[PDB]
Amino acid sequence: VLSAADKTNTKSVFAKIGPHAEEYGAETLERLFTTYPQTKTYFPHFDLHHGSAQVKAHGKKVAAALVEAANHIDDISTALSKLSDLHAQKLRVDPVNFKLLGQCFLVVVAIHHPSLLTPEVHASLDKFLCAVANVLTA
Amino acid sequence: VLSAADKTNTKSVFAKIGPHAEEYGAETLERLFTTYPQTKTYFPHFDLHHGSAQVKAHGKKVAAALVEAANHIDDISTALSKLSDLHAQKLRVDPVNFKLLGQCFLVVVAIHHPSLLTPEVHASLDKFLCAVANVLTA
Amino acid sequence: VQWSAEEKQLISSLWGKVNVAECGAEALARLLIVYPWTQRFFTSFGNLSSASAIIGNPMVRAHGKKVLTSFGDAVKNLDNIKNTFAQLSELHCDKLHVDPENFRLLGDILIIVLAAHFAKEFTPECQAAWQKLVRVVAHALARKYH
Amino acid sequence: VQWSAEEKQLISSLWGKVNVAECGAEALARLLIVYPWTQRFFTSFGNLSSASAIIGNPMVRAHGKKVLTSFGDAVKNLDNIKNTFAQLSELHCDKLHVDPENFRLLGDILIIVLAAHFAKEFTPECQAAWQKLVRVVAHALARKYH
Ligand code: HEM
Ligand code: HEM
Ligand code: HEM
Ligand code: HEM
Repeated sequence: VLSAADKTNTKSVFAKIGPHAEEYGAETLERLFTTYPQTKTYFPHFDLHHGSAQVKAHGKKVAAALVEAANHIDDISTALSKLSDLHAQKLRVDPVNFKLLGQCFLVVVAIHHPSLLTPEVHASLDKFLCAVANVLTA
Repeated sequence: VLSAADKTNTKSVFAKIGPHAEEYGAETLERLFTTYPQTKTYFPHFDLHHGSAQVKAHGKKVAAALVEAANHIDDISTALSKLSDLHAQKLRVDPVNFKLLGQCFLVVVAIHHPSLLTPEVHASLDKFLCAVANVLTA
Repeated sequence: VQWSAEEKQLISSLWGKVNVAECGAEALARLLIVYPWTQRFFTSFGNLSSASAIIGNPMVRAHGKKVLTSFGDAVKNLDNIKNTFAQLSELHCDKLHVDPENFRLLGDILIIVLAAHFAKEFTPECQAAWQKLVRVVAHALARKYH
Repeated sequence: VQWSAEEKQLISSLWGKVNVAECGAEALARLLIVYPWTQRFFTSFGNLSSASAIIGNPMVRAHGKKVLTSFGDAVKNLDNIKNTFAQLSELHCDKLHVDPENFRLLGDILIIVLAAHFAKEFTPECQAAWQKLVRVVAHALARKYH
């Protein structure tokens, strides 16, 4: 589980990135699709070119889901209720891609916020991304 | 989380294999050490030969802990308390190895009770094994 | 990869007792049921709506048989595994984009199915040889990712 | 693996700008702290008893530098990675019994260290190229496991 220190660390990164969530959501997907191109096949109904309105529109929603998980971090299963049917049962997203997206998210934060992801805070945010993955794949 | 179906399924296999849990724990560990010899490094001071008394004694306890977790399927976390510090803090067991041990337990159930381990029951038991694992690596 | 004579014998001996159609069907049915995100690669197979649907789906059964037959080709030339699967590696990696983790999950399931079918003859040492084999087939199949 | 001209340019260019000692120490400190089971392999290094201790441990720092020097030796000779890492594969696998999944974990950590180090210069294309590199080095290192 996420320890008290983990929840504080993750809330503290989200406080700092929150005003840019929307732009980091976008960049995270851009990096996902570029670094791990095989993930595109889930979004075949998107135009997936740099600066697409669908990618930017979707990034905003993904970052918002993360903000909500961070805001209700005591109970992430309940807060992310309706995304679990969708990813697990409908989209049939291979569980390995959740780490990829999470990995791309941490690269975005690192780029923009040097010295925010200390080793400890990195560790906490890793456990948070994992617990979120676990909710979406259940 | 484990579904109510999952819990009834895992309870049914434990109900069926309980009289043989001891021998099946010994067999599990022997499969683990033979099939995945790198696991032997965690037991530098055991007799690890086929048949060894000591692999048997340890097997009995591993199976006993699986049997407790099945009994208390709704609170496996408290069931398996101070197995977790043992495995995560003192022994530092790599998470990938729990999967190897689970796979060796599944072979063992398949061997002795192949009609019990339907694909749906195998799915339930797989999820149960992951939850025991998640407790012991926390 | 290196095979001892012990392993070579445990593999060719067990293989010549495997009912391919039945074991193949059952392995692939298990994969779709235990790891259901695998179902997304098989939408052209029709009805995968349930565990029952999956098991009696005849595309699953016919394709299972073909998957396990493929393993048979690995047994019949253990030193030529890389080359034997080259074409199937391209299919899985370049066209289909199956994550290689799925190759090892199907390997694990085939072992559980071999275990069910052979009972006490699937000895720990027999399990070890087949583990080694399913591992090398997964690696041969992943060769186009690397 | 096949390296494009673009990829080689992104990799060598950034390598040339890496502070090895800094990014090496970061990378190894993070391995041990984000994935604490890996400490089992490094008990000989001394005080690993808290994050501050891991981060200030002179052996972690030295060892980190040598790991990332090792990656530079991939960067210097991108078409012969398999051989550059052959003794390292034997060490990690045949002797240490480090599971390969940890090599992936170290590489992912190195991507994040570089991200912090380079900011916007660490473009998406650059991340793509560097992830392919750490994945190819991870594969070379698992070679003698197989
Ligand atoms: C790990 C963090 C993730 C979060 C927080 C997340 C969250 C979301 C959210 C909020 C939506 C919008 C739901 C809707 O309005 O229909 C969504 C949809 C979607 N997700 Fe994710 N997701 C994650 C991972 C992934 C991964 C790894 C993939 C595939 C590689 C994926 C593929 C999709 C697709 C295809 C949709 C539907 C897009 C559309 O057609 O509108 N998601 N997700
Ligand atoms: C289902 C998963 C597992 C269960 C239920 C389990 C259960 C147990 C139990 C009951 C003990 C004995 C504790 C005592 O006697 O006080 C134990 C100890 C131990 N476990 Fe596990 N274990 C599991 C997985 C693993 C794995 C995957 C490994 C290593 C790869 C491992 C390595 C060890 C070691 C080295 C000991 C101590 C042996 C000794 O020195 O006496 N365990 N475990
Ligand atoms: C590692 C063990 C595997 C082996 C030895 C294997 C072998 C084969 C073989 C022989 C075919 C037949 C080609 C054809 O005639 O269409 C095939 C096709 C295919 N395989 Fe696999 N495969 C393996 C694993 C997987 C996994 C894990 C997946 C996905 C979860 C997968 C997905 C597919 C798909 C989608 C096709 C195309 C079916 C079609 O539409 O014709 N395979 N593979
Ligand atoms: C994936 C890329 C990796 C690379 C390129 C790498 C590189 C190296 C190198 C160059 C050495 C020898 C350094 C020297 O001679 O002083 C070494 C040793 C070692 N490595 Fe790695 N390594 C990797 C992954 C890992 C991982 C994931 C672990 C464990 C989690 C690990 C554990 C060790 C250990 C215990 C030693 C011996 C250290 C000692 O006691 O002196 N390596 N590695």
